Order: sequence, then C-alpha cells, then structure tokens
Amino acid sequence: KNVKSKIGSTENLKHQPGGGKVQIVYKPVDLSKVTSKCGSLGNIHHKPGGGQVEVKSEKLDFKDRVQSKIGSLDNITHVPGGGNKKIETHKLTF
Amino acid sequence: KNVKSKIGSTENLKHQPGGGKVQIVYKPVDLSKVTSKCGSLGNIHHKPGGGQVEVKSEKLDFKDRVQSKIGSLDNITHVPGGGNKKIETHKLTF
Amino acid sequence: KNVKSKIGSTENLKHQPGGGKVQIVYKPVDLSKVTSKCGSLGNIHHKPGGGQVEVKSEKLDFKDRVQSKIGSLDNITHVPGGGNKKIETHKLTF
Repeated sequence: KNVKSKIGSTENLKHQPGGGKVQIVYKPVDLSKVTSKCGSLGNIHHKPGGGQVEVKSEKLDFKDRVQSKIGSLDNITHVPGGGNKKIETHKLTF
Repeated sequence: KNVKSKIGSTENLKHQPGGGKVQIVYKPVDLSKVTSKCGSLGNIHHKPGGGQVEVKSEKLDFKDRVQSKIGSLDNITHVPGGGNKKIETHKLTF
Repeated sequence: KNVKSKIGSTENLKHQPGGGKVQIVYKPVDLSKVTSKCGSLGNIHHKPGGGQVEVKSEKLDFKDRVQSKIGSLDNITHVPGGGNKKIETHKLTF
C-alpha cells in the first residue's frame, strides 16, 4: 500500500547516465568428446577460440536544463493518513 | 494498492541516458563428438572460432530544456487517505 | 488497484535515450558428429567460424524543449482515498 504525492516540486532524476546497465553473461559449455576404442589416433589439437564481447560508449555530450517557477504555494491541506478527523486550514487577507 | 498524485510538479526523468540497457548472453554449446571404433584416424584439429558481439554508442549530443511556470498553487485539498472526516480548506481575500 | 493523477504537471520522461534496449542471445549449438567404425579416416579439421553480432548508434543529435505555463492552479479538491466524508474547499475574493 504505497501513497506518493508531489505538490509543486522539481525533480531531475537520472538512473545510470553514462554507461547504463550492462549485463554480460559469458557461460559457454564445451562437451566436445573424442572416443577411440580398439584402434589408433594421431594428435589432438583442441583450440576453441574465445568469444569477444565489447560494450562501448565513446563520446556523449548530455546537457539538461530544468527550470521551475511557482509564484506561491499558499493554502494546502494534504492528508494521506487514515481515520483522521476535523482537519482545517484557514487563510484570510485584509 | 498504489496511489500516486502530482499537482503542479516538474519532472525530468531519464533512465540509462547514454548506454541504455545492454544484455548479452554468450552461451554457445559445443557437443561435436568424434568416435573411432576398431579402425584408424589421423590428426584432430578442433578450432571452433569464437563469436564477436559488440555494442557501441559513438557520438551522442542530447540536450533537453524543461521550463515550468505556475503563477500560484493557492487552495488545494488533497486527501488520498481513507476513512477521514471533516477536512476543510478556506481561503478569503479582502 | 492503481490510482494515478496529474493536475497541471510537466514531465520530460525518457527511457534509454542513446543506446536503447539491446538484447543479444548468442547461443549456437554444435552437434556435428563423426563416427568411423571398422575402417580408416584421414585428418579432421573442425573450424566452425564464429558469428558477428554488432549493434551501433553512430551520431545522434537529440534536442527537446518542453515549456509549460499555467496562470494559477487555484481551487482543487482531489480525493483518491476511500470512505472519506465531508471534504470541502472554499475560495472567496472581495
């Protein structure tokens, strides 16, 4: 049970600005089997080449301007609680 | 049970600006089997070449301007709670 | 049960601006089997070439301007809660 509220707020939220989220799972399985029964065999050169995984962010020029003008917040009643009674907010001028 | 509210707010939300979300799963399976029974065999050169996975973000020029003007927020009653009674907000001028 | 509300708000939401979402699943299966029974065989050159997967974002010039003018938010009653009673919001001038 989440209650979230924003009244006249400025937010500049940034999750992982440059690189971001990089998830690399390098899990090859190698079960290359050689069976020789009642015979003859030469040399075994087993040279399986490794993978190359590269993730690059070269030149990034990010510019963000965030402006907020509120004249006045004045007269706010904000009740996110429960079972509350008799909540009053008065404002008079002159 | 989520209750979200935004009254006169400015937001500049950015999730993974540069790189983003990169998920690489490099999991090849190699079961190349050689069976020799009651015979003869020469050399075995086993050279399976690795994969190449590259993800690149070269030159990125991102510019964001966010402006917000509110004259006045004034007279707000905001009740996201439950079972509340008798909530009043008065504003008079002159 | 989600309740979302936006009254006079400015939002500049961006999910993965540059790279985006890149999902590469490199999982080849290699079951090339050689069986020799009661015979003769020469050399075995097993050279399966690896794949090349490349994802590129070269030159990206993104520019976003977001302007918002609200004169006044004034007199708002916002009740997303349940079972609430007697919620009043008064505004008088002169």
